[PDB]
Amino acid sequence: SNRAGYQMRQNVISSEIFKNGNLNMQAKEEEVREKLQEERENEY
Amino acid sequence: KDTPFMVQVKLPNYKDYLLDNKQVVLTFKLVHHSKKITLIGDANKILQYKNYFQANGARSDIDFYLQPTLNQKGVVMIASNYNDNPNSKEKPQTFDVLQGSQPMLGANTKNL
Amino acid sequence: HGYDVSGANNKQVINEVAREKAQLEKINQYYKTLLQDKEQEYTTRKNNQREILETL
Repeated sequence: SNRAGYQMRQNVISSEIFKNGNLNMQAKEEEVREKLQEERENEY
Repeated sequence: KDTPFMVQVKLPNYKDYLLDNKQVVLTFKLVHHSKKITLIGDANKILQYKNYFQANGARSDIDFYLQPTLNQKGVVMIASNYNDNPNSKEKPQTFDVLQGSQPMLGANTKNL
Repeated sequence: HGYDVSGANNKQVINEVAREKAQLEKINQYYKTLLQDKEQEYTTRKNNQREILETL
């Protein structure tokens, strides 16, 4: 069972660095929040 | 007019008749004999119910307490009667009784 | 038995508009987008958008 878990746990699709993959999502989130406050306190 | 109660009567929302000949004497006895009634519901509905009760059968010292709401299909009234008579006029043991219902909010469970 | 009904309704309308004001404050408080104190990466970008935008 640990051998099958070892063959499954280290897939090429998993168990790696998604930190950049969600860091880019975080960056575009901050940028759309930036433009959101742009369009907000243009008139706030 | 001396026995205390805080009985709560619901009031549905018919077309233009605003009460029931099924239920008119029972809901006028309380407003005639009460001392402080309150009204919960829609704004103009509790206004016209205060107008209707004062113009039909109430008296000039009830001190209608109105607290309006928004999302309330219907309008609920609570009629209370403080004793305020100076002879003796004491409350019987705050009715810890399994036979009778306590005379603040009745919660009437009966068919037989 | 006597009509005698005026003047005791503006107080009630004031009560209705006060409950309306409370509902409006609850609706305004239901927000996820406006001011809520965040980390420095959010807040410096926020303050910069305010400043560059007042100049704009």
